[PDB]
Parts: sequence; structure tokens; C-alpha cells
Amino acid sequence: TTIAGVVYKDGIVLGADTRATEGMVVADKNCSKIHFISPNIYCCGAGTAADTDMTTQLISSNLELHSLSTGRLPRVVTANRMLKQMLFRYQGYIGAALVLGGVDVTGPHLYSIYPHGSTDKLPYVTMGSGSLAAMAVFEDKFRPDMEEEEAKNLVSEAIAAGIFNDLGSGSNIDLCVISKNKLDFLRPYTVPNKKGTRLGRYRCEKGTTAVLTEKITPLE
Amino acid sequence: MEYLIGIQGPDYVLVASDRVAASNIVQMKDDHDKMFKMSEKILLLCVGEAGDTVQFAEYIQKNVQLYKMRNGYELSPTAAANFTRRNLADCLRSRTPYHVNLLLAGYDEHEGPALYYMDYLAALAKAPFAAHGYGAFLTLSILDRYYTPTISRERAVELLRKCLEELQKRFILNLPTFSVRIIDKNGIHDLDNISF
Amino acid sequence: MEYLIGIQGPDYVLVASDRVAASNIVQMKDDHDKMFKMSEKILLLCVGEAGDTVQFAEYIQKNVQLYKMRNGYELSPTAAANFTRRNLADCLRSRTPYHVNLLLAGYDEHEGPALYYMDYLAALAKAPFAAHGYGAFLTLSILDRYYTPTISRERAVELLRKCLEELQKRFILNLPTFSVRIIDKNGIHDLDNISF
Amino acid sequence: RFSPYVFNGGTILAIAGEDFAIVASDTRLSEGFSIHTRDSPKCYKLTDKTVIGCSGFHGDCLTLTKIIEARLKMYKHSNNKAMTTGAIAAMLSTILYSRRFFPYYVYNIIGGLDEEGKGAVYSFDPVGSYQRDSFKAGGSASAMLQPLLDNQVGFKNMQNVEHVPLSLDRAMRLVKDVFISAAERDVYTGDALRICIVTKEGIREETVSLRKD
Amino acid sequence: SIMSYNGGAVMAMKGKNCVAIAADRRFGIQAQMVTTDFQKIFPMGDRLYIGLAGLATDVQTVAQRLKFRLNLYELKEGRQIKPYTLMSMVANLLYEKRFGPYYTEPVIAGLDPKTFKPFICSLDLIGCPMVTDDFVVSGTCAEQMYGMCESLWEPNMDPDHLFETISQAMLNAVDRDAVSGMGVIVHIIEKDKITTRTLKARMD
Amino acid sequence: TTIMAVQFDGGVVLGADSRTTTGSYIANRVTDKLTPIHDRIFCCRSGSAADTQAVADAVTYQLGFHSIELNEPPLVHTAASLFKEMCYRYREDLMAGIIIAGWDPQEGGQVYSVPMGGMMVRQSFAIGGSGSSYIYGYVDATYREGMTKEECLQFTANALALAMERDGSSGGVIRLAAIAESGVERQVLLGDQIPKF
Amino acid sequence: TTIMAVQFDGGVVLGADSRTTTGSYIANRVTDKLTPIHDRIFCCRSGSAADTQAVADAVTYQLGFHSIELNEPPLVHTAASLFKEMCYRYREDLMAGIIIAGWDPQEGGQVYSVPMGGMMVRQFAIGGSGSSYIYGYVDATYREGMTKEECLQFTANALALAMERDGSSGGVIRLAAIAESGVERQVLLGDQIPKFAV
Amino acid sequence: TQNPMVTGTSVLGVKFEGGVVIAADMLGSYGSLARFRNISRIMRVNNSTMLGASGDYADFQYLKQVLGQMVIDEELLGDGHSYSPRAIHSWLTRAMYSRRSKMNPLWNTMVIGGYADGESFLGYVDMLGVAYEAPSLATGYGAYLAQPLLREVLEKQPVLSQTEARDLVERCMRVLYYRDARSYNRFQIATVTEKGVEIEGPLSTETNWDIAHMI
Amino acid sequence: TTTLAFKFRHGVIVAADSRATAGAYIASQTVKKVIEINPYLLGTMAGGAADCSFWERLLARQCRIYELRNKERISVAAASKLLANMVYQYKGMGLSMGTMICGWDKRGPGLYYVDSEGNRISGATFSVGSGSVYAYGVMDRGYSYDLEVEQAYDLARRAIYQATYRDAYSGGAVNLYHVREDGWIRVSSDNVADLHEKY
Ligand SMILES: [Cl-]
Ligand SMILES: [Cl-]
Ligand SMILES: [Cl-]
Ligand SMILES: [Cl-]
Ligand SMILES: [Cl-]
Ligand SMILES: [Cl-]
Ligand SMILES: [Cl-]
Ligand SMILES: [Cl-]
Ligand SMILES: [Cl-]
Ligand SMILES: [Cl-]
Ligand SMILES: [Cl-]
Ligand SMILES: [Cl-]
Ligand SMILES: [Cl-]
Ligand SMILES: [Cl-]
Ligand SMILES: [Cl-]
Ligand SMILES: [Cl-]
Ligand SMILES: [Cl-]
Ligand SMILES: [Cl-]
Ligand SMILES: [Cl-]
Ligand SMILES: [Cl-]
Ligand SMILES: [Cl-]
Ligand SMILES: [K+]
Ligand SMILES: [K+]
Ligand SMILES: [K+]
Ligand SMILES: [Mg+2]
Ligand SMILES: [Mg+2]
Ligand SMILES: [Mg+2]
Ligand SMILES: [Mg+2]
Ligand SMILES: [Mg+2]
Ligand SMILES: [Mg+2]
Ligand SMILES: [Mg+2]
Repeated sequence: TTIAGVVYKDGIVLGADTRATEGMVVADKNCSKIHFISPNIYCCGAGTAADTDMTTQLISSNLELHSLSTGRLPRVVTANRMLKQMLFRYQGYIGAALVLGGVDVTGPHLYSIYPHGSTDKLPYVTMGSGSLAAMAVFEDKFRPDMEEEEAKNLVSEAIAAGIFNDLGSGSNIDLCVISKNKLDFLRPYTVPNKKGTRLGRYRCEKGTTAVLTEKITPLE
Repeated sequence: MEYLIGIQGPDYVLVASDRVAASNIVQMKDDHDKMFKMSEKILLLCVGEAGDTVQFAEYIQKNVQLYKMRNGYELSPTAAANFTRRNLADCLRSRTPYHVNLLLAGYDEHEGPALYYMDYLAALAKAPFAAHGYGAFLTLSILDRYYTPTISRERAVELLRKCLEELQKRFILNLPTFSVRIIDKNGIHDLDNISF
Repeated sequence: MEYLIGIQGPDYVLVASDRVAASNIVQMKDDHDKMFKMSEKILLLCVGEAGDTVQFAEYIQKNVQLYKMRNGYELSPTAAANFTRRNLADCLRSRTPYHVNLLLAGYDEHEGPALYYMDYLAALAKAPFAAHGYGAFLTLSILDRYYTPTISRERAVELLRKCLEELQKRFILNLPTFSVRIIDKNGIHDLDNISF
Repeated sequence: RFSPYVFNGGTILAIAGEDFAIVASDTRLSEGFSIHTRDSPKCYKLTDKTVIGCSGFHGDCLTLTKIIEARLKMYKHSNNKAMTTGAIAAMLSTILYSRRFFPYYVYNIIGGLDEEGKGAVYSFDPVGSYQRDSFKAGGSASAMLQPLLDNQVGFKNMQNVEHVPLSLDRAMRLVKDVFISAAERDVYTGDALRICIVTKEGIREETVSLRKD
Repeated sequence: SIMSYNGGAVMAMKGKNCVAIAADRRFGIQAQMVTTDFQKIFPMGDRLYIGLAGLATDVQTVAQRLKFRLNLYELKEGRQIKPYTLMSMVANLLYEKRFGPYYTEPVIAGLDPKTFKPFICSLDLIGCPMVTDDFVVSGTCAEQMYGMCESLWEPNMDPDHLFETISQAMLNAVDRDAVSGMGVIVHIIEKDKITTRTLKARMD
Repeated sequence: TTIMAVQFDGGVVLGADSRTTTGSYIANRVTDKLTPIHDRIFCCRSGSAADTQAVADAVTYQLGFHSIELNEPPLVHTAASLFKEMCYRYREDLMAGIIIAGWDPQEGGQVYSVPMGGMMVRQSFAIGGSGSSYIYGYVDATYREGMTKEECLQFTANALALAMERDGSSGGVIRLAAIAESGVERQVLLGDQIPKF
Repeated sequence: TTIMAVQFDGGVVLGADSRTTTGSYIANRVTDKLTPIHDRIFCCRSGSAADTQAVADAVTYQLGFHSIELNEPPLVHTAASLFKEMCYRYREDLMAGIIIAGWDPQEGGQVYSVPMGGMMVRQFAIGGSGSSYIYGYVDATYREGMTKEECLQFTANALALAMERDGSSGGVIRLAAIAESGVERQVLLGDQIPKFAV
Repeated sequence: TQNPMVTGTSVLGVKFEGGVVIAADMLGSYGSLARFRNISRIMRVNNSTMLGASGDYADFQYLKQVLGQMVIDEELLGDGHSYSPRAIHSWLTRAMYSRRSKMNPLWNTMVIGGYADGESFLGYVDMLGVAYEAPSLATGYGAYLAQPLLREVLEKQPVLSQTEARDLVERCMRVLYYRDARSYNRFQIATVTEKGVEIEGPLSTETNWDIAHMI
Repeated sequence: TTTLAFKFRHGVIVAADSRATAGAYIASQTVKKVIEINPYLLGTMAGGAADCSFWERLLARQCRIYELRNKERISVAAASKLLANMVYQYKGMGLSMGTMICGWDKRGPGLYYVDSEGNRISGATFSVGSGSVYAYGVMDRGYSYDLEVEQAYDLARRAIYQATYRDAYSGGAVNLYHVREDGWIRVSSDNVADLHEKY
């Protein structure tokens, strides 16, 4: 997994690859790692897939409860607090490693959240097995107050570095662009990897497989 | 180890178990009974860890009997097998797991004879014949070789005798006598012990 | 587990051993022989770890035979017992220890009958009767109960039969047949196998 | 605690034809979740008519191939002829077994021509257990490759199919296909596929591109 | 390995307006085969099936506890469950046991009960869901199954082609697994009918 | 990590490096390890980032409520006490070394150490973190009674710089805070601003 | 233990504490950890007392014989090399951190570290358990071009600071100055040891 | 070595048109302690070959001694034959594998750079005897942090000039200083060309810490 | 693996499956588990494949040298003793071997079980391998010394077949050999899937 986020001039760019592995085998080629928290807040997930899924879903529904009550747009700090306090309670047994980004009334905010429940507020972050490759790109090329297209290019370069250098990362790049004015959930953004064409066809006729018993049940 | 065997015929189930209770290097009992009557047409055969076997089997026994008293009719073999599995599976991840391996043999009026195999993990399988214990390793292939679904009660007993003789010949443990019972439409019948 | 037994009478030694070779849960051989002829009037009975038993016993055998060829006369039972012990004790702290338990039975012209017990640590003891194996736990007390130093060969055989019957009754392993031999002034005699 | 072994990845494949043999491998060298290089073939030419594929611990692959190369020359010097495919296979069995108590962490497949000019494939476990095969996959993705070969080359589980001889053209298409499929699922298999075709004319090589992720 | 104790393999595959699901039939304890007709695929509706590989006890428990929850759902809501909702219901059941999990990794295959649109997914043992448009595999021969599926699968297969593809994928995969096989059952789900077949298979 | 605090007449100076490591990878090179607990009370955090953030957030809550009830600025000693109670009670579940420093109208500038185990001691100055080993000799030789605020800033900057050179687990920028009656002044030393030797 | 050596123009200054501990019992409180290897070559010993005494005795033998064969005063670098060869070859069997310091007519005053593992580097040098506590001090205090008197003071101060903090260091400070003119040894005890307020 | 003591971190290497450049910082770490801050981890082997080493510094000094003597031995013969970079790399592979097989490894990962017969050489050898050639190399944390940047540039432009390769190496050394906790902002760069082996240092990278005001 | 052998009136029957596994993965379905030591001696492979192949190939070497030196073929007793002595030196080093040495010498049909644990025993019938328990069952119920040649073939074939049914680690094809006075013959090779059709 390679996930990353940057703060640009007008908001947040989140990025992710789309590979999920079980052991050293690719289970999912088109896994979605950028999770909805609220219309203005998204979250990339690394670590234990079930843990990041369930954790983000829970905080998302709690934030919906929160915002239905307040009538106000949720704050990134609220999502951050709710995630870290729950993760701390479980003492690292919930293996959710999260890149949380959003735009609220106080502007754009980006946090990294680790399974034990520590958080960092930062202008760029990476997580996953491909995080050092992605961070190399950021350290090399990050500038403050980047334009939207520059920030998108930087994040997609960071993910790509993970895709090509980390065995745990691959397939597509997904981006999520969050500003005050818009949300662009780009899935996929780029498809650097494609399966090669098949040279021979294995189209087998009816009767190739020997059948022992057959039962047909008609339906209504 | 303890040995259990079941053979389902067209309208009967034949079951047998060793009669030894062992402790360390000695046989402590040579007329042990590993079979529990659940109802008029159901036997539960239970082996495994000391304490666990009798505690579990007698719990199922009293619950199957309670069902009859409450409802005026008995659990079917299939219902009893699933009840047994539910209890064992429920205890699997609890503070009180039961390390028992079971056969359940029964005759239903509408469904005919049935034989169920259950391991301590509480996986349940219906089988035409089945065996538990180290002895099963030496006898299952004899059953596979000679068994047919239409086997008569007379032949089933001789096929059982073949399995038991194999234990005498090839098995390293001294298992000289076996309980033998048959279940049919007329209930549970005690056959002669097979002895060596 | 393997069983060895010896009974020394006034002018003879009677010995017996089980005839099973076991591997895991199966008997692989039911006519195994655990006795090794050292000379005309000496038997070595050897049990223990696979490989070690036959390697050690055959090494002693060839050395006892070499002694005879070199000197024109045979080792006495006592000399053979000590030779055996020396070799086993010498290997105890080496790269090649032998995990074997032994009985040595013999008749000397001047000393009369002798029975020696040796464990894998290579402690040697002369005994009027002795046994090796888990079976020994169940039989030594029967020997203690019934043995007298003047026991006749007829009675020794019946006392052996009592021990063997106890194994059939009480011992958890299947040991159905036993090698039986007697040594006297006329050498080694093969008696009938005791079978169940 | 020092460990003398590491897993370096790699998939090897060989197919025996009537008058040809194919040895194929990917070119990726891995360690942990990292790639060392994208250009590391696992095939080595032994003679004009014998190629060996080697995967596993790269340290052992390098050492073993250098040992084989030396042994070939030694044999040629004392016997006055080149080693046959069968003799190489037999010899390698003994080399691998010489380290029975500290094994070469290697999976080997030999592909070439026998003395009648027919294709021969030999596959080995790390301690030199070996046999002749019609076709064989080894290394990282071998459980992915082997079932399709059983089906397509061995005609397993197929009714109403004529068991035609295997042409080079069909063999080459099968090799490419299984590797492209493996490159989809096995994280260790990728970058490029290197194919060696052994015929009476000699050994020619072909390379096809694979996914870089 | 706990997941290899009983062995087993299941896969699902997507066609044009149809789905397929297949399973081996072996029930074994380590090396020893016990029965050759163990059910691993359970109906969860007229056009919706779940297949479970893993620990045999947990295969049965999850099947039974899921049916419990589904029966209650259908009575309450007065409609058949959509495939995606069953996946969520399963995910929820598995994740409840996050810290003491069931040792089963299910696959779901069905048609939407109103649109008849094909759906397949799989979940890990703690209920992480994975939806695909091609195929899903689960069991002790996952690698063998991936190799066959990647090679054989094509989009928009008709029921007859889909049958052959999943049959050949399963047969040739399990034949490279010591603890999978002893027969294969295949269900083809269509709008108007279910077709159930057992295949001629090796019994070693 | 290296953390440090110094008392002067009328306030305190706090300082920390900004390095957060996982093994020998720097996950955050601009960490903020000086956490405000109240208007004029700070803590310097070392140990588990999860533990110190959780404990700090909890104390902030406790001291904030307490301060409203009493309707007065909280004592630095009270802040330290609240840290000590948590760090002691959960000593088997925490890896946290804290320095509490600040100003109150009753006692002025105060520095308290709450090391692992949860003992509490007032000190003229305090050091903590893995990096503090390397500067014990320096601080013992350099410290002088009656230092001004400017001198305390310099003393802290120097000590941290020295620790940062030697300790692989320390580095990045130096964060400084001065706390007095008049309020809190924060600054960062980066690059050439960091003392060189 | 804390050990230290400093180069100046025309020689070296060596220093050590005098504490030898078994656990937290002080077995010897007046240990001599500066061992002469030749006329103008010393080593400071830290780690296992068995190991450093054995290695020092062996090197003394080797360098003494070598010096007779060549009929010249030995190089400090040669002494260091002999320590390095032994400490490297037997790195798995030794627990020794050595500083070699002295004077030769060819290269003048020289300091070499031979830490655990048996690498060799010319440097001033510090070692022992106590040296952790004075890295910051020496880094801040060291100045290029220090006189002999300043080196003695620098060494006395650094050792005193380490001795206060490190339970495994303490006792007296042993100092040695080595130059062309010879070896000058002294002991700092009690009030002579530099004092710093708590 | 069973247990490394004083160690060095990443070594980098990249081929360029007419030569090879390698880089390594000048630090020997003792655990987390930055203990020896002015040691060289690069070696001139001969006129065509250079070598940089990660890992145990004592084991590196041993290899310097052995390999240094080997080149002296060859020069004594004056026979017009000289060890190529490829030959040194081969020797190193054999030596490392040999020590690994004795369960007594030299605890090093090494980068060999060379120029001979108008050809750039760049080779890797680890403590287990794993060896290969590549257009760019990075050991240790460099493998995770520097190699992705190296391979990124070489993808868009396979053939670099000397100045381009030098700029790229300086950029990678900056990244390692930012992200590797065992690194140090004092490094050497060694270049091999037709003219021979040059070693420059000590060098420093300029750093940017603006993101410290972005919390 | 399942291998069996038994002496009877007309010699020694030897049979084996052909499956090799690496964990749960089937590496081969065409392993030759009956090893042709010489024209008058067969051995069998169970346990470690390399261990059996290597050591029995070493036995074949030693037996041939013996024949050349002594001008007569080695006995079954002596051949099995050679192998036992070879592997005994390696006890506790993790060799995995269970073999049957089968032949016909001056004492008639010969059959020894030899393993890496150090066992060497003469016997009328043996079965070795993960599947041996299942083969014992069938073989024991059918075995007789006075069995006819075709009856001996059927029993050996059926016993292996039944083992492949129950034992996950046994399968492929059933390979059958007959040791006669003038040497062994290869009797048959039947795929288990074909035998299923038959039985
Ligand atoms: Cl927060
Ligand atoms: Cl990850
Ligand atoms: Cl439930
Ligand atoms: Cl923090
Ligand atoms: Cl608060
Ligand atoms: Cl602390
Ligand atoms: Cl602290
Ligand atoms: Cl710290
Ligand atoms: Cl930093
Ligand atoms: Cl001396
Ligand atoms: Cl040291
Ligand atoms: Cl030291
Ligand atoms: Cl020390
Ligand atoms: Cl002292
Ligand atoms: Cl240095
Ligand atoms: Cl150099
Ligand atoms: Cl075959
Ligand atoms: Cl011979
Ligand atoms: Cl025998
Ligand atoms: Cl086996
Ligand atoms: Cl038959
Ligand atoms: K791949
Ligand atoms: K630092
Ligand atoms: K002290
Ligand atoms: Mg904690
Ligand atoms: Mg219990
Ligand atoms: Mg031994
Ligand atoms: Mg990748
Ligand atoms: Mg199978
Ligand atoms: Mg010592
Ligand atoms: Mg099988």
C-alpha cells in the first residue's frame, strides 16, 4: 500500500494505489483506499484492511450524527480526535493507519494517524509499505502553496514511486482533491499498469467437461 | 486410545466400541461402556478427554430426555445431532471447551437409519460408515473395500468382525472386547460382545 | 515397549522376550527375536532405541566370538557381562552412546547359572530374576511373590506363564507371543513359544 | 541470530518438445518488499544443447552455477567430450546432495536435448531429488503456472480432444500466457520474460515485457 | 495452519446475466478423508448463494448464524436481500469476532432480485469485503485457482461457456492440492433457473 | 527525543527537538513536542507519542474544568500533580517521560519532572528523552544560578543542539517557549540558527 | 569506567577514573586503568578487566620484541595496530574498548581509539560507560591548539563530570602526560577533583 | 561478525556517460549514537575501481587491508595485467559467500564502481553473497529512499552526464539526511573516469526547514 | 506416499503410488517409487525422496562392486544390512527414509524393511508411508502365502488404491512389480482415476 496527502494553496490532495495483497499474492487489483468521512473530509487507509474499513465507517456515521445535530459542516479536528481516542483505547490492536484530510471553516488540514493512536498535523504525509518511496518524492519536490495541478502531479508521482518500488503496491493511482469550492474523487486518475494481451484462446466447447449429475430448478 | 465404529445399513445402524478404560500402562476396566442412550432410537458414542466425555454426553442425554417430557415426542436423530453440534461449537471458544469425539446413531420412522460423525471442533458429517480413534486408521479402508449401501445386518456384523480382527493383528494396543448394538424401527438391541 | 524376563534356578537360567516389532500405531513384525547367542552357553537379550539395539548387540556378539577363536575357549558369563558393561560405559559420554537395556543369561561349568541386569547407563547387577520394559512394572511383584532359589525348571516355566498372563490381562499394549529359551550345562535350548 | 538465507524470488519454466526444449524465466530480483534489479535472468547456458533455470536464494544460485561450469570443463578434460543433458542432471543431483545438511536454497530445472535430439526437461528439489518431466514450472509462481500446463499441454480433465503433438508456436504462446497471468497475481514475478529455445541449430533467446509494478 | 486443517476450495465467476459458484466436496481432518459430500455452498435466496472454505466447524456455524439473521431480515423487511447487503451483513457478523475470529473466508454469488445484475465478492475471516467483476477464489489452493482463472476467464460469457470455465478452473486447480478435491459441485445461477452439476473428478 | 526546561526569575524556558522515528526512519522531522496545557502551563513530551498525547489531552481536560470551578489561573504544581497521578496509576501501561513547566501568580516560574514510573520532583532545570544522556555533563558544567531569560534560551538552545548532534533519535529543528506573567513566546531554530560547535 | 586521551603539540594527555565494579559493588576503588605498553606509549582500558589486562600484556610482549628487533622506539600507530589485530580477530571473545595514546619521534603525539569490534581510528577520544554523559561537554569545550596544561584541565573536568553521573565510574582521577621528555603521572583525589554544584 | 558494532549507513551509486559516481556519509554509528563523525567509507581499490561499504566498519577495514594488499601484490609483477572492476566484484562475491557459508559473515553491503574499456561498471554485494549489476544502486535505507528517485530519472533519461549524475546524487543524499536517523550531513563523493578515481569531501547539503512553520 | 510389498509362493509383489507433495502442493503425480537397484533387487521410496534415491543408488553401486569382487550376486539379507549400516551413522541428523529391500536369493524370496531410525527387519508383508495404515487394512484381509499370481496383483493394486482414497498425500498411479527367481518384472501402471472406473 502507498497512501499520501499534501496541503496545497487551496486545499488537500489525497492519493492511493489500488493493490490489496494476501501474503505475497495480489487478491484485489482495484481496491479503493480513499474513504468518505464527510462531504468535506476524506481518509486514506493502510494496515489491516478490515480495521481501516470499519474504523472509518464508524467515525463517519458518528460525524453524521454530530453534524445532523449541529447543523454545521464537520471539522477535521473532530474526526482526528474521535479516531485517535478510539485507537488509543484499543492499544494498537486495531491496525488502522490513516491519512486524514479535509477542508473546514478554519481551512485545509492534514493528519497522519497511527494504530496506537498518535497523530501528526503536517503539510504532507505518507503511509503503507510504499511510504518511504512516496516520501522521497515529497522531500525532493514539495513546495508550499502549490497550484491544484502541481499538487496533483506531485501526489501521483509519490504514489507511482510506491507502485514501482514496493512489492506491496501496484495497479492504479486514485486521487481526491478537496477545496472550499469542490471535491474531485478521481478513481482512477492514472492506470500505469495493464495486463498483456492473450496470445492463445482457450474457448472450450460444450461437452469438454464430464458431468456426473445434473439438476435444473426453474425460478419465478 | 478408544475405538468407535458405525455401519449404516438400509433400515438399521450397527455400532461398536471398545470396553477398555486405560490409565498410564494399565487397563483399569475391561467392561467399560462408551455408549449413551439418548432416546428409544438414538445412541451417542463418546470418546476423548477424561471428565469431558461423560460430562458432555450426560448433559446431552438429560436435554434430549427433557425435550421428550416437555413435548410428548422425541427429537429426530438429525435434530439431536444438530443440537449436539450446537452445544459443542458454542463451547469451542468458551472457558469450558469439551474435548470429545462422537458418533450419533439413530433410526427415524420417516427418514430411516442415520449415522453422524463429529470431531472435537464440532464439524458434523452424515456418513454411511465412520470410525474414531487410532484404530480407525487401520479399519476405515476395510470398510471402504467391503461396504455396500444394501449390506444386510448379518454381513454388517461380519464386516465389523473383520475390522476388529485387524485391530487384534496390527494395532499396538490391547483391545480384547467390544460392545455391539444395533438400532432399527424396534429400537436399540444389545448384541453379543465380540471377544478375543 | 519391549519386554524381557529372566529367572535363574539352581542349575539353569530361563529367559523370555516378546516377539513384536512396533512402529507408531502398528505391529510390523510378530515373530521378532530379541535374543542374541554370544557363545554356546550365553544369551544376550537387548531392547531399546532402534538401530542402537542391533548395532550394539552384534558388536558384542562378534567380539565374544573373536575371543573364542583367539584363545580356543569361551568367555565366562561374568567376563562377558563385564565386557559388555565396559563398552557401554565407555560410550556413555562419547559421541556414540547406545540407548539399550540388556539381560545377559549364561551357564558356567564352575560357577553355575548366572543372570545379569544392565540399564542404558551401564549399571550392572547380578540378580536371581529380572525384567525390562513397562511390562516389568506388572510382573516383578509376581516374581517376588512366588520365586524361591531352588525353583525347578517346570515351576519356572509356569511362573513365567503367570507373568505373561498378567500382561495379557493388565498391560495396555498388545504382546501376544513370547520367545522362551533355557540355558544349562548342555547349552541353549529352544522351548515352545508362549502364545495367546 | 544471523540467518544465511534470503528469498530472492523468480519463476522458471521448461517445456520439452519433439525436437526442441524451452526454458523461460522472469528477470526480477527481489528482497523483502523491494526490487534489487529488473534485469536479472534465471537461465544459464551450460552447453550448446543444455540450459538451466535456477531460482530461490540468489547467493546459492550464483555459487551453484559457477560450480557446474567448473565441473563441465573438468569432465570435458578427463572424458574428452561435452556432458550430455542426462549426465548434467545426474551430476547436479549429487552436487545438491553434498550439502544435505546445509542445503542450497535453490529450485532448478534443466532443459535441453537428449542424445536422440529430443527435448528433455529435468526438475530438482533443493537437495537433488529429480526426475525427467514433459513440462515443469518452478519457483515463486509455480503453483500458478503448473495447473494450466497440466490442462493445456497434458490435456488433463478434457474430453473430446485430440492429443496433438506440441508445436513450438503453441508452446511459445503458452509460455507467454502463463507468465503474463502469473505477473498479475504473484508480486515476485514481473519486469520481463526471457525465453531460451534449444534446437539442433542452437540456442536462441527472446524477451517479452511484463508489468513493472 | 488452521485454515488448512480441513482443506477446501470455493470460487465464484461472473458471466453475462449469470453467475457461477463451485466447491470441492472433501471433508477431511489433516491427511484423512472423512466424507466426500460435504456441503460448502448454501442458498441465501432464490438467486443468491454463499460458499465457505476454511475450518469445517466454522463453515457450518457461519452458514447457520447467517441464515438466522437473513431469515429475520426478510421477515422484517418483506423482501429478498440484495447481494451487496448480504455481503455487508456477513462482514458485520465476521468483524464482531475481530479478536477471536471464525476461520472461514466466504464467497458470494448471485443476481440482484429485481435487476438480475450479476454480483460476486469475497471476504477475509474478519470480514473485509472485496467486490470484483471477474472471479473470486478462497481456500487452500488459492494460487492454483488464480492461475486457472487468470488464464481462462473472459468477459460476457454465456451460461454454457461460464460452466466450462469454472469447471476447468476448479478441476485443474484442486488436482494440484493434496487436501482439496474428492469431487466438485457447480451451481449456475440464471434469471429463470438454477443448474446444479457434479463433475467427474479424481478421487485421490 | 531531547526535552528540557529551565527556571529563571519570573518564568520558564522550554525546549525540544522535532524528530519522531520508527526504528531509524524519521516519520516526522518537524514534530511539536511542547504541548500547552493551559494559558501559562506547558509540557514537554518524550516516550510513546500515543501515550504522551493521550495523557496531555486528558490533563488539559481536567485542569481546564478545575480552573473554571475555582475561577482562578491553575497552579503549575496542580498541573504536575495531575500528570503524576495518571503516570503513576498507569505506570505499567505507559511509556511517558514528561516535563511540566510554566508560571502561576503564587509560585512564579516552576519546572517539574515526571519521569517513567510517575515520580514527581521540582528542579531548577530538567532534561529528558533518549538524547539527554549526552548533555548531563554539559548542563552540570554550564548551569549558573540567577540566569536571565535570554541566557536560559541560549543555554537551552546549546544543550539541545549538542544532544541533537550525538543522538540518532534526536534532530530537526529546535522549538523554544518562554513563559512569564506577560504570556507565552514561541520560536523555532532551524538550519544556521541552530548553534554549531 | 570513563577513559579519555587528548593530543596537544608535542604529546598526549591520558585520564581515567579508578572504579571497578561487580554489579553495584566496588571491588577496587583505586584501579589503575592507564597501562604502559612501552616507554612513551600507554593504553586506557575499559570493558572486561580480564580481557583488557590479557590483551595489554600480550601487546606489551609483541611491541617489546618488535622494538628490540628494529632497534628503534616503536610507533604509536604500530601499538594501535597490534591492539586492533587482536581486538578484531577475537571480537567475539572479547569485551574491550581501548584508547592508545603516546609519542613517537616520527609522528609526535597521537591518540587512537580501538572500540569493541576492533576498528581503529585516529582522533581526542573518550570511552567507557561514563563517556555517554560527557559527549556534549567535550564537543562544546574542545578547542584546536590547546596547551598541555589546558589538556590536563580539560581531561580532569570531563572525567569529573562523568564520574558524578555514572554509577560505574568514580574514585580518583589518574592523569598521564606523555612527551619526548618522558611520562608524568599524577592522581587527583578529594578536593583536587573539579567540583560542580547540584 | 555475529553482532555489528560501529556501522555505516547507505551507499549510493549511479552510472554516467564516461564513468560512475558513488557517495557515502562519513559517520560510524554505535547503535543510535553518532560516535565517529569523520571516517571514510569509500576506498580506491585501483585506478579503475572504487568501493563503498555499509554495515560493520571494522569488517570494512579488514576488507580494505585484504583487497589493498591484493592490488599491491598484482602491481609487483608489472606484467600489464590488472584487476578489472568486474573481477574485484567477482572476488568480493566469493569472499562474502564463503564467510556466510562458515556462519561467520562479514557484516557489510557494498557498492563497486568502475570504468574500464570505455564501459561503466556498477555492482552490488551483500553479506550473504547476493550480487548483481544495475545502472544505479543504493544500500540500506537508500534502497527505500534514494533508489526510487534514481530509477525515476534513469527511466526518463537512461544516459546521464557527469554533472547530471552528480546533481542527482546530491539530491538523494539530502533526502537520506532528512529521513534516515543514522545519517549525517557530511559525505564524500567518489568518481571513476578514464582519468582514474577521485574522492571529494567533506561535502554538505543545504537543507530547508520551512515546513516547521506549517503545523 | 503408500508403498507395500509381500512375499508369497511365487515371489515378492511390490507396489507404490506416484504422488510427491511439498506441503499441501502436489509437486508430481509421476514419481517412480520402486527403485531398480539391480535386475534381482528392488527398493522402495517413502519419506524423503532425495534420501531414498541417493542412498539406494549408493546401495546399487556397492552391490555391483560386491558382485564383481565375489563373482556372485549379493543376498537380500546382506544388501539390506549394507543400507542399514550406511544410514545408521547419520541417526539424529534428520534423514527421512523408509524402504523395503525385495529380492530372490538362495534362501528364496526375500523382504526387509529398513529405515533411517535404524530399523532392519525381515517380514512376510510390509507397508510404508503416510498411507501405510490404509494399505495394511486391505492387504491383511486379503493376504495369503498360497495366493495365485493374478490374485497377488489384484490385492497389491487394490490396497494401494484404497490408500490413495483416504490419504491426501497418496495418489496418481499405482505401479506394480513382481520379483521372480530370474529377476523382477514391471507388471502394470494404472492411473487411480482409471481404477476408480474399474472398482
Ligand atoms: Cl487533536
Ligand atoms: Cl500497508
Ligand atoms: Cl449470530
Ligand atoms: Cl509527538
Ligand atoms: Cl480539553
Ligand atoms: Cl523518564
Ligand atoms: Cl524523561
Ligand atoms: Cl525519548
Ligand atoms: Cl529530524
Ligand atoms: Cl612483556
Ligand atoms: Cl567501545
Ligand atoms: Cl570504549
Ligand atoms: Cl566501561
Ligand atoms: Cl570508586
Ligand atoms: Cl572519526
Ligand atoms: Cl582510498
Ligand atoms: Cl508413474
Ligand atoms: Cl564389496
Ligand atoms: Cl528380522
Ligand atoms: Cl511418506
Ligand atoms: Cl483384491
Ligand atoms: K507482479
Ligand atoms: K541526530
Ligand atoms: K559515581
Ligand atoms: Mg501502550
Ligand atoms: Mg478442560
Ligand atoms: Mg545416538
Ligand atoms: Mg509494486
Ligand atoms: Mg486434490
Ligand atoms: Mg571472556
Ligand atoms: Mg489421496
